[PDB]
Amino acid sequence: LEKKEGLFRKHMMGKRVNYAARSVISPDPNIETNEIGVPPVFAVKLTYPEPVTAYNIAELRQAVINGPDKWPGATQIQNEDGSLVSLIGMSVEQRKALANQLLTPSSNVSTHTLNKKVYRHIKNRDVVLMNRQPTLHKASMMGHKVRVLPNEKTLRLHYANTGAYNAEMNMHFPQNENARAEALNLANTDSQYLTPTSGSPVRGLIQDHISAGVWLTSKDSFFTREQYQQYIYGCIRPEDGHTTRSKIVTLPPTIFKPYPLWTGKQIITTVLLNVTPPDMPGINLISKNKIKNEYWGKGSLENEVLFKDGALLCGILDKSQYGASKYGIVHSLHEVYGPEVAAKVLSVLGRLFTNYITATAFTCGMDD
Amino acid sequence: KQLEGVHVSYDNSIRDADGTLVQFMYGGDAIDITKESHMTQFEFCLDNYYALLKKYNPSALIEHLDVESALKYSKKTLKYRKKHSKEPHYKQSVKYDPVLAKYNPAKYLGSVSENFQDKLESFLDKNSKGVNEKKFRALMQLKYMRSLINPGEAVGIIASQSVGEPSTQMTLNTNVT
Amino acid sequence: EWNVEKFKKDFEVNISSLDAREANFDLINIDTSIANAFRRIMISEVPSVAAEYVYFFNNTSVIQDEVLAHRIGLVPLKVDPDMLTWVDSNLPDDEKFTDENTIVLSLNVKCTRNPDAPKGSTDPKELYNNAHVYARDLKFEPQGRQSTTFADCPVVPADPDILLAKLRPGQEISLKAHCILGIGGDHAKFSPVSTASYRLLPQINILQPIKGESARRFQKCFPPGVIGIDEGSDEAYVKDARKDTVSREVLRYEEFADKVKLGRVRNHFIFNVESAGAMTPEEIFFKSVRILKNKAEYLKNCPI
Amino acid sequence: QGMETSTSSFMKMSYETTCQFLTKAVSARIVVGKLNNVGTGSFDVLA
Amino acid sequence: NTLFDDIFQVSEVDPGRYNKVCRIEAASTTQDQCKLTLDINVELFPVAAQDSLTVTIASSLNSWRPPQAGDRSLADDYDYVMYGTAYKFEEVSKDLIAVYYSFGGLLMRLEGNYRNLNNLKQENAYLLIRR
Amino acid sequence: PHAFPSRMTIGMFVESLAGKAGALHGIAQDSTPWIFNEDDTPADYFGEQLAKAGYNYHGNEPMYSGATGEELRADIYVGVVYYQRLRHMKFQVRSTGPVTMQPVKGRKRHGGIRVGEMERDALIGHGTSFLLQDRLLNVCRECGSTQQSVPRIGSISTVCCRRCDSQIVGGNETTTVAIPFVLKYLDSELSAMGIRLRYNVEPK
Amino acid sequence: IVPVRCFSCGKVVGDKWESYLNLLQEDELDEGTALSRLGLKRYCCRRMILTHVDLIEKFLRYNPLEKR
Amino acid sequence: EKIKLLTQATSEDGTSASFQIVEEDHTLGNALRYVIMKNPDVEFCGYSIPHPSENLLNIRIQTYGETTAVDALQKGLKDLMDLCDVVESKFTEKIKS
Amino acid sequence: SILANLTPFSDFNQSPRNMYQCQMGKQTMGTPGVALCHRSDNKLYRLQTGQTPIVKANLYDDY
Amino acid sequence: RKDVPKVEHFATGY
Ligand SMILES: [Zn+2]
Ligand SMILES: [Zn+2]
Repeated sequence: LEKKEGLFRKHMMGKRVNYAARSVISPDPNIETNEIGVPPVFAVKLTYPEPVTAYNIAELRQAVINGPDKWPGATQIQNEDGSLVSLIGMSVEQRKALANQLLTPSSNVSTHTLNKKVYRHIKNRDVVLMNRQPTLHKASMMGHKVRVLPNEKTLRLHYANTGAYNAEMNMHFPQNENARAEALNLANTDSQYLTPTSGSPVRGLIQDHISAGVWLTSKDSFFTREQYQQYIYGCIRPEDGHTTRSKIVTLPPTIFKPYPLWTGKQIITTVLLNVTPPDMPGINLISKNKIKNEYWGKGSLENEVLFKDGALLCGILDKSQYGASKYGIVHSLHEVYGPEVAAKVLSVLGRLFTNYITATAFTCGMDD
Repeated sequence: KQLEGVHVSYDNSIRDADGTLVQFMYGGDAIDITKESHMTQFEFCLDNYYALLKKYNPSALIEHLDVESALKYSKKTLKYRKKHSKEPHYKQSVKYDPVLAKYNPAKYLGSVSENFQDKLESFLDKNSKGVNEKKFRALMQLKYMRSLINPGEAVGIIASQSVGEPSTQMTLNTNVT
Repeated sequence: EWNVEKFKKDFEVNISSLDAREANFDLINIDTSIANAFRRIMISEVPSVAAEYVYFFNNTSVIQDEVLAHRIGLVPLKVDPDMLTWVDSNLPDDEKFTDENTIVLSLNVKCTRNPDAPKGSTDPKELYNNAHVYARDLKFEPQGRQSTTFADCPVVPADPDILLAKLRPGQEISLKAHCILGIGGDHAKFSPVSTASYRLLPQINILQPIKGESARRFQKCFPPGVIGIDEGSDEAYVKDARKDTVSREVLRYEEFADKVKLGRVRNHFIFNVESAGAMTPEEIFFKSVRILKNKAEYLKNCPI
Repeated sequence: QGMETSTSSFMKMSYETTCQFLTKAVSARIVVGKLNNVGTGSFDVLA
Repeated sequence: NTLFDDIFQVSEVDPGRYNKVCRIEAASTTQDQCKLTLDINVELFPVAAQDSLTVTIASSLNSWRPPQAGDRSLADDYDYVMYGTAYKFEEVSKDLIAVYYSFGGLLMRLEGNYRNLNNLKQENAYLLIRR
Repeated sequence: PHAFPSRMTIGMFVESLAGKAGALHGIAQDSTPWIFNEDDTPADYFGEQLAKAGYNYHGNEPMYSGATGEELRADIYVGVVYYQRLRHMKFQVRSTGPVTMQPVKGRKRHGGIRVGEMERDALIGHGTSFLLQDRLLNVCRECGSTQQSVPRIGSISTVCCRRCDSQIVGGNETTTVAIPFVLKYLDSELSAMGIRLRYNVEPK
Repeated sequence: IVPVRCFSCGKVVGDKWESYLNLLQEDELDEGTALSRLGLKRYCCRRMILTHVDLIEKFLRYNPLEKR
Repeated sequence: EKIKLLTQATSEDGTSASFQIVEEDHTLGNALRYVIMKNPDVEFCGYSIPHPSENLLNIRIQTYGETTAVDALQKGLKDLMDLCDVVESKFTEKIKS
Repeated sequence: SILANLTPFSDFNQSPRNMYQCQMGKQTMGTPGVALCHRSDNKLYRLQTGQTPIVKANLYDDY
Repeated sequence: RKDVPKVEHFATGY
């Protein structure tokens, strides 16, 4: 009840919380933009109280067997009310023949509705909140899906979120399905592609991928059938649900004789063709990039990009086209197909430029 | 702390928990500041027309709304405005209110802001044409209806953040404060 | 229609500088995919032996126990990998080790000043006995069948002259190691190869006829054993491509910028394989290719 | 100077000068733990 | 089937900060108005200035597959074949219409007259070049 | 390489160049400010040494990728530089444990993390009401402002609120409600403060 | 504290510290020729012998088990 | 086991499928992709890695029909087996010289 | 300053970066000394190895 | 001013 350290601004307008964690951030392009890097130490630590139904009995009948030992597991059970039978001080044999019968027969009718509940380790499907102080704007806090990496202990986020978080940070893990739905549908990063300050986008690839795009989409790029197919598959990975076509589709080579060849712009075109949902026309777009034509010599019209029915035909990508800029190609793709498709496109571009830059690296030297 | 409670009502006005109104509209347009980047991007909207038509599924958006009344009111209002857009601010009367005040902008099609109508007409007055203007206007108005703030937003909180957070990097150094 | 027979007909090898320590063979008419696969298999997958699971009975030296253990682990041994067996790693420690799956080393050195020391001497050897600890101080006390098997194969460090630690009077070290088979990827200590890289054969495409003293200065830019001078017409020409490191020194000079394009052939890999004393480069290369074959066969045989 | 006329005094108390405003009384959903009235709380559900 | 054919006297070739592709200042010999601008990679098809080359635009060659045994096409009769679509039609002046083609970034600008360029239309159009 | 255009540290490049030259020739390279005039550019000075050593004049050493095994597009700028390790080596996590009944403060004390006022504002700004409730959480019926739960012999626990056998004299109107436990501390502090308000307890 | 194994490449150089010292001191040479005769070609190896502060001599004479 | 097929992205006829391999990396992936793409029957072939920390390799094969992608796999490995077998004999001979 | 002179080619960097280097050097995992056998203290942060700078500034040895 | 005084690599297998 004091000026600035009073009971209000210290225990009523803000509190310490349970089921939360804090660490430092290690960027990782190899994860989906709506996902986060959860070390296995957190996985055995953070648990979620989830009741046992008649459809997910086995999925938890083995999580109890795992226990705190191996992820995914079960820290403890919540038999009836309270009675938190712990599993840390339990043998594997003890957990066997005991946690097998989670759906016990009718014992008593005093509480005949709440069957049973089992705390379980955090799995990939879940969602957590991420906050980086100072939380200057609401965009500084979002939600992300779980990606349990059996690797070293630090948090991993995609490079796109750097523009939003302005990037160590904290993690919040709710236990109620209402909060789960709120995070996954209202607080999820994909739903927040734009900022209410001026309506401009804030999320996109930043520096390495920008340079990679500039080098790849230039007219001086050509790829054989092997390279083209490899880039497309590595960028897409349809088996992870990226595309619903259930079979990747390619494009005719831009050159047949003397031998087949493709082009980086054609790579972008087939990327869009794969990610764009079927039964839908392609994107038509006209805009300009940040590079003047004269930087490519006479007779070049590369300053202006010209999409047509979901196919790049002129110009090159840039920070303006993709990244964090208004009226860009990614911005228009958002406008047309919703935010989810734009987020998937950004993730696919991040994966592509990463794989491409490994094949031909980018470097600055004293000669420059 | 001052605006922790102000939120968008189910009605177009903005009311706190007590219900006191701050403003009947949201800036006079009721358009969500997020889903409004390409409201005036008429060329891009015209392109990918079929994609936009598929995303704003018009087959399902006819059994729960009507258009003709609001459209007629808007036509009369624009006609009168164009008739008397020359005389000064203090000599003008109010023969007809702007459409948003008259009708629920989110339930009656064609219920759009004044400047939106002016810019849409200015763009459509360019010839060069699927390309039917009678359906292009319908799609644009459907998008405008779909670009409205949901009841229950944290506007006010959003306004405070949009004023404060950008001010951190607003100015450092070099008469008026 | 590419085929195994076509590959066999086109493929050829050129061993250049085979040695008991280093190899410099060439690969011709093969794809960068297979070349890099061999490179990676040699560097990482090829099994080898190095010390780990070190047990300390006593140590008081300046060098810490962890540092000393790591230093000992980073030692090249001599026993061939194909004399030892892997460890299940999910066994009790007594059952974790047998005669044929590990070897044992002991150090147990003690240092004390020798009174007989020349006046005004700073050499640690003269000032104190056991002043320095070397690799050769490591013994290989065998167990069971190891005594019979290693009769002609005494387990000695591949480099007995390395300096494990320095001591002082009243300073003693006593430990006990346990070397096992390595897989390289687990830890660089299990690296049978110092480096197994390769370089593509440089290609020099001379366009203009380079003649006169201007040809001589062109000769100067490259390493001496690369460019040749045609005595018949005072013409510069390529004598040995392998002799050239990719220097691009000519590109600096404006006169020769248009006269030559510094290309590089794409099916001529100049392999260069150093090694530790465990195995010869030829043996490790054969191990690598057989490992790749075993990988392919296992992948084929395991059902889906 | 502006917080005075606000009806609910819990916000005034949470703001500066928690003392004077408490006397005149003789965010709130946060204080009592009541479900908020914005977003998913700006309405109710049943059935 | 073919839709356009002529021989162009390449006036000038310029790479322009490009390692592979180069601008082509093509110009038809028969017509006094047909002019062509194109960029192709000289690595797979070297081109010099003051040269005459065969240019033909085809609607097909008689889903894509690498070539097999017993395959025939206009590509076989030609030398260097590119595939792409047109994107822009312009009325330069009376009896002067320019057609813009793009081949995976490699843009082609073709200029002429209605009666000769009438066959051209916005669709996929193989471009075939022979020495 | 993208660090340099913003950072603008040409010293890193010059150190790499001179470090390669020194590591090759065996000599030690001196880096003293104001010894290289523009006519004595250190780039040229170390390039001469690298050329005489037989390496790339600009330090661009050709390299091959480690995954594909193919040559990279351009020669990589590689050299030797001096690198220092810092002591800033942090992670914290809790589920239950130490605890106004709020969790204790401190990484080393198994504490939690405070959800600040700006964090609460961000919770509101998204409109995620249940999320705010879970991040900030998870009574006398007649008086409406406690005292209960004193079973006597074998009866269940009842209420005997003095502010209010069966109801002795106290009252028998009190049922469980969900509230933060900072509220009881606030109530007691106000009771000592001598201030009470008509806390309108909602009905069943 | 001579690095036993080359950090970058992996060529063993621990044995070569004493030899380097002898070649530098007993016979009059320079560091480049000393490393050449010692048998180091790549600078990834040449580092750990050209620059290695022998902080065992200074660090060692503070023995606690011997009278000063 | 070490190799598995992804029924999520498989085709009904089996002409297109994707496989997941454990304990592999670019080393095996690039070589196997090369060998499989040597076969003219397959239409699409490529390898992918879920995440570098995980030692998992994902390979997808899309034939031109008439051949099960499973058969195209074992066809490639057998060719790979011979491909890494010809070098041994070729390398051994040069040792003799 | 002494530490400022220890920075190689300070005349080619940006002054904020020079200041960052000066502040960072005092945060290093340093070599506290050699008497660490008996220097009982709260924290030392001893780096096990270490090498002279191949590009060492002059006066690095003079100090 | 006097300039900084001057000072007065094989392929694999060579
Ligand atoms: Zn009461
Ligand atoms: Zn080395």
